[PDB]
Amino acid sequence: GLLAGYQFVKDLESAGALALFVPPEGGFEGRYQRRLRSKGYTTLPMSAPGLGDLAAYLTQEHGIRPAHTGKEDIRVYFQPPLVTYHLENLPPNAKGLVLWLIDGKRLSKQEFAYLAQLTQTLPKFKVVVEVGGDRVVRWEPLADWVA
Amino acid sequence: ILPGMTVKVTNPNDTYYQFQGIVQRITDGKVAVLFEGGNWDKLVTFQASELEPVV
Amino acid sequence: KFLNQITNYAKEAVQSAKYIGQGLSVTFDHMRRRPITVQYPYEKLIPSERFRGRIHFEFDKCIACEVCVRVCPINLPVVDWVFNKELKKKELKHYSIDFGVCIFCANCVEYCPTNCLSVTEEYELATYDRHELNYDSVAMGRIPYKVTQDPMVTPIREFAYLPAGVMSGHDLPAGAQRAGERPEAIANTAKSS
Amino acid sequence: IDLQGQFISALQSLGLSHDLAKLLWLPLPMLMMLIVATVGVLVAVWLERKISAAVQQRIGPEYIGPLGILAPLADGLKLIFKEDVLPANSDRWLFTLGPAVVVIPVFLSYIIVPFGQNLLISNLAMGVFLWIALSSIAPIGLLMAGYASNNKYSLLGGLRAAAQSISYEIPLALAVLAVAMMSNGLGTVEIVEQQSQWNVWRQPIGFLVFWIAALAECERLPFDLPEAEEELVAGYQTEYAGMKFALFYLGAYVNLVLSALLVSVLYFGGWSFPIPLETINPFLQIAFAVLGITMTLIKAYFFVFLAILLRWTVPRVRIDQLLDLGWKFLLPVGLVNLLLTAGLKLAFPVAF
Amino acid sequence: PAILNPIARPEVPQELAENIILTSLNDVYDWARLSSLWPLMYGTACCFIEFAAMIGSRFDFDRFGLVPRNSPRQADLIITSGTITMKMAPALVRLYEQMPSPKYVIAMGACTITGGMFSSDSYSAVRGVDKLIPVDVYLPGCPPRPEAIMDAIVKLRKKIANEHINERGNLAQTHRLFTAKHKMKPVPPILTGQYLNAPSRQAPPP
Amino acid sequence: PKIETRTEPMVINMGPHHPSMHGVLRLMVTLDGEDVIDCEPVIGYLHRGMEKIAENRTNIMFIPYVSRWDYAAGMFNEAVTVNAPEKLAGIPVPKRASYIRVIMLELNRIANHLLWLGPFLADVGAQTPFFYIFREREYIYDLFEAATGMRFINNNYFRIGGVAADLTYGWVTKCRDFCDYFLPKVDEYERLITNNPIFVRRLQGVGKISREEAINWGLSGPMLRASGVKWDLRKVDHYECYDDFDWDVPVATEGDCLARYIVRIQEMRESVKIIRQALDGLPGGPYENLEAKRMLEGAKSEWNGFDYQYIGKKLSPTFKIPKGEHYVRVESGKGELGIYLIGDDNVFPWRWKIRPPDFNNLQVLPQLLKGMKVADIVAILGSIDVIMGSVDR
Amino acid sequence: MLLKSTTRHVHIYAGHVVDGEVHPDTETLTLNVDPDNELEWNEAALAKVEAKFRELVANAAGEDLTEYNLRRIGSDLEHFIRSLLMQGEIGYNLNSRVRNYSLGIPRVNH
Ligand code: SF4
Ligand code: SF4
Ligand code: SF4
Repeated sequence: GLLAGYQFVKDLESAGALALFVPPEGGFEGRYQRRLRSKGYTTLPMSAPGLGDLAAYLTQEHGIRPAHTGKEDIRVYFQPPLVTYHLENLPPNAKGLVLWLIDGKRLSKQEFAYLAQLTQTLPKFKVVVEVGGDRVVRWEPLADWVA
Repeated sequence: ILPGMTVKVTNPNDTYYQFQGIVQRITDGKVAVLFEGGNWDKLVTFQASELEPVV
Repeated sequence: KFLNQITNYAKEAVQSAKYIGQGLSVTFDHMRRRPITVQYPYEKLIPSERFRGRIHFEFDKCIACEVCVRVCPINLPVVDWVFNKELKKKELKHYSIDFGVCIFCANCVEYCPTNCLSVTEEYELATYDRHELNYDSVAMGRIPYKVTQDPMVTPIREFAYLPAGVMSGHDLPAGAQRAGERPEAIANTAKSS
Repeated sequence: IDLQGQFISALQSLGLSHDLAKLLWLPLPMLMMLIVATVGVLVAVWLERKISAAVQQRIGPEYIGPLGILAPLADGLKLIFKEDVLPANSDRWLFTLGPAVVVIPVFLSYIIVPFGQNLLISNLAMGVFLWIALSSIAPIGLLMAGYASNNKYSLLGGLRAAAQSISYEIPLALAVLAVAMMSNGLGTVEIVEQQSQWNVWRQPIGFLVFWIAALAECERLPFDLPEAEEELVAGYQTEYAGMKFALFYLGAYVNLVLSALLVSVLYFGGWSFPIPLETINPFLQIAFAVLGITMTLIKAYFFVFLAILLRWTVPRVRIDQLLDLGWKFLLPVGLVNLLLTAGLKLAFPVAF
Repeated sequence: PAILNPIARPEVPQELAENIILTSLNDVYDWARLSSLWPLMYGTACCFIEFAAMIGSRFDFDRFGLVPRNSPRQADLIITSGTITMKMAPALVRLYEQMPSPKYVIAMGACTITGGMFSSDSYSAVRGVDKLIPVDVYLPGCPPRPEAIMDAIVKLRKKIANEHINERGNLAQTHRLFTAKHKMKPVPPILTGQYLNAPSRQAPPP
Repeated sequence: PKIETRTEPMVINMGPHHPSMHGVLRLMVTLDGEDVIDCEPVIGYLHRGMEKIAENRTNIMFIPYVSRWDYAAGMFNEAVTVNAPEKLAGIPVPKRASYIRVIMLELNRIANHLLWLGPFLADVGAQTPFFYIFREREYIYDLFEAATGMRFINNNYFRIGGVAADLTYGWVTKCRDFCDYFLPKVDEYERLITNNPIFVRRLQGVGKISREEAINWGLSGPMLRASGVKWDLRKVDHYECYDDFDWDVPVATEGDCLARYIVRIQEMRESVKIIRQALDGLPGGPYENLEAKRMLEGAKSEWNGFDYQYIGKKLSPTFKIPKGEHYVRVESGKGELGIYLIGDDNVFPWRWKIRPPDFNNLQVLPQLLKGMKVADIVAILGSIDVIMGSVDR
Repeated sequence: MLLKSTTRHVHIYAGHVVDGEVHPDTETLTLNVDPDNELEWNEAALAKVEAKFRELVANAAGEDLTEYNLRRIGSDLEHFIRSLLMQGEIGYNLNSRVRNYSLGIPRVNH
């Protein structure tokens, strides 16, 4: 390719959830993230190997229990949702809140379908998933690639 | 194959060849074999076709 | 007195040139030997049958023994239970391990009686933030990676899994096995003569 | 085909003041040599980077481009893009002028390397002697980089850069005097047109002299003390961060390329597939031009290869083991070679 | 007291650019600073020995353009390799800050992102390098497989590409600084040479 | 911008940020015209508090800490931390687990000498042997990763009553293949070095201690044995499975860097001579034949007895080490590791101590720099096999 | 020579910044709260930090000028900043830089 415009942004605004099959070098995908930030979208990657039910961390409010090491007996923190807090901490002229997941291979079909269905509800919110693979950066709707 | 059922491996192209192990979890066609042996219990995902449901 | 000095001078010179050309020929010989490099992202390396990567966890087999905390060097895993009153059972309400703190000594795995808590071959852990490494009960099972089942990898065995006499693991037949017979084969061999 | 002639005549056909026409052909080769110099730097960097991996059963860059072809591109573009920092008490004029002084004359000495007959810039009657002169300016830039820095760690290792560069210019001069005997002068075209069917066979000793004095121009791990990374971190370079460090880097590799091309023209020749060429006509001139260019680059490449291949074969030397080569092995032997060639040219003036 | 440790809700958002001729050049800019990260040889513990094995020939990291560099000024990356005690920490901030501005960090090991095993019952360990410098990528594990470091570098390389060229304002220091006169009686330095030339080493007392 | 020279000795800082591997270490050195009068070595940049962490941590809880003292070889110290409470309780150790202990621990000695050799040559010029050791030292990583889980360090393979885990199936003949592949290569190194003049002229006679001057300063390791002293705790202390093997303890007498190099490089061959002689003598041989011969008939036979098991009674995390103090020791690569253990009545010890060889060996850095040069320092500092991690106690 | 306490978002020295140098004077005690912009500062909370520093040097300091003491001061300031950042005066910057929560993640105060 060696040069690409903004058709990725149109594909994302159309489908809602894409799936990148970038190479295992991580050098030729952040530019599309830039093309998104060049429009008004704001990003937050949070590395799916570390996300749980994906209904408690995105929609609902969940309880994180930090590491006690013999000291400071068990305690909760109750961090707020990742998708109703950053979505409200946007700037004024914000088109939406895209969502990046670096390691998508470790997740399963069910939460792929959940993230896809979650694009329609909760409108100003989009999703991208870096399911590693192909030697040329191509993408596909995430409702597809499953069933 | 279903959970809780001991199995073994039938795949000469795999380092875990002819080990017996108990199935732990199954999601999306790939099953997590648990090799109770040695000292540390090891856990690995195999396809259903690499396995053989031994008695 | 003076001629001997010049001869020793020339002798030192010649011996130095020779001992330099020796290493010259050695290095010029190393540049035909195949690279033992492991072109990792496309030519990943297969971990052993005892490597200690990420910890696994089932929610149904735990019985809240607190051995995991009482045995970890730093009392890391966060067990949280409430003791429902049907008769005696400790009900396990939450379980996490901060893998930014965990040391991968796997004594947790060693003393869990239920075979709930195991080691996986995930060595590809990394984040842009350390509050994402705190893996929850539903994010610790999560069905590990299995390097071989990756469409863009050429796996390699390591020195303990290569045939006898073989040293590298790059250009290998597609039927290679470790070194020798398993004990089952030896037993069925001695039984059959 | 005398491209100068056609360029001037075709440009003199639409006028443009024939003197001005002869003036306007100047920058073309003057920048073409910059092109091949920069390309030689890129090639030298990539070559060292892959051959130092072949020596070690390693594989150099292959994810930059296909085969690391675009690695020094990335390096240079980065070092443009990096911040520059001028430390606290360092001088502002000398700091950003040291690397220019040590880099410039190595480029300026590309006005003598032939690549082919009448395919160079301005054959000087002085030639190699001007290179021996201009190469002695580098220690000034090195001492400038040393003084123009509050880093005693730097100046302590920038003085030893003006201790070897000021030590391997005398035998470097004597080994080329031994060639100036044979060749009726000092011009490169005259050093090499003396080969019509090579000086290495008649300078079996001065080869080692020139070639050890050229490797030891603060270049390679046999010595390269002023960049002794393990002894004292990067010597004089450790306060140079952005494009200035790139100037030093560029300067080292481009000087190495110059040394290779210059050994080629002195002792072997930038022509002469070793048969007595020209025994076998524009379409033939454009063929022998390419042949001479190609063979020049073959020999220059072989010397670049041997030079980088000593870097990974030959542990360094402190400073006393170094300076006991100069004045104790290279200078007496260069004098002996000079006297030998003189006596032989006096007795056997044929063949010289 | 409603959302502790909160987010700040910025305004005047970022005013990014959109023309193609600039964003392609931005891609080249990022690719160039990306594919030639030059680390700093910074070793303190066995994480450095795994980094040394990463240098080696079983699997190098010379490819995708990394040259282990010896000084900070030429460098672009501190792969923080080992435990940071309370006596070497300023010798790490003075290596990080004493470096050109477009610089990144990787925190390999668990003894340098939470203190690891020494996160408890230790009195001289820094329990996280993220309270000394802005860590950019975390990888866990006392000694991690040094090919996991290359996963971290993959993950760092897909973050250098996530940058923009008209956004270098988030790359300098504001220096919100003050002054204060005091009275704390300066003492002489007891840290000099004088290990054998001291009079007490050449002197059995009376 | 300039520095204002003067007729006084110059002070320079070889700070924590070495461009090398030899830990983090200061050497505030004062010189008289490219000489060395003395230097204050300000070590301390890696004290994280072992000896007070070892008082809220029982044995099995503390054993992964133990492999961070010698980052190069994390089994000369797991072994000692095992042997310390093991002697008080008087727990008998079998011959199988102790031969495994010998094999793995001596293989770690090989690794230790290789990691000494690499930066020793990098600081003394070329970097190629640094790449030739991680081409070779990387195979024992795979051996350990097969037997234990992790590689160099953090194995935590050893236990009080013996060894944690019996070996893998194809470990023994593969270790034989490595043993046979190694001897041709310690010779290829001696083709590339040991006569190259630019190398041997660099460290001819730098550094020297007399026999009795190397015994006041207590240079317990090869430095003490590279000055005319036949003394190794594998032989004089009758360490566990010894006097059963052949022995040739190397000794030099020059006291200089050659006297250390030759000793190390002969030791890394004598070690293989031990290993080849141990694999041919296990109680059970390879685990394949052992397990097969057990299951064939030996549900009661003598191939399931105590001396053929890899451990005695596996213990709890409440072992409760008894009362009484003692000092255990082990001859590692750097020299004598040692532990002064006391115990009161409980799982938590009382004054866990480490006596590392690197500490005492690195005492005499400046005497060796009693007027040598600025640029032959690293050649001396690279001679001890200094691991600053072993100076955290 | 200097005697400094360089934590994250607190750097304390013992000289007087003239234009970007420091020039150790033995009595000026500069400060450089949050250079890396981990936090977004107001005019009030920053003044509270300033006043804490002033009444923490002068009010309790009459002993030697070791780095131990400056490090203790930096620790007290880095805990005071936790207090300000929990109570909710100041907050994280949110910018497209690192965004590593060195102090803590966001809670809700139930
Ligand atoms: S050791 Fe096993 S059963 Fe006990 S708390 Fe941990 S996971 Fe649950
Ligand atoms: S691996 Fe070690 S530190 Fe981690 S949970 Fe298990 S016992 Fe605890
Ligand atoms: S994290 Fe592990 S490898 Fe790194 S310094 Fe700590 S103990 Fe050593």
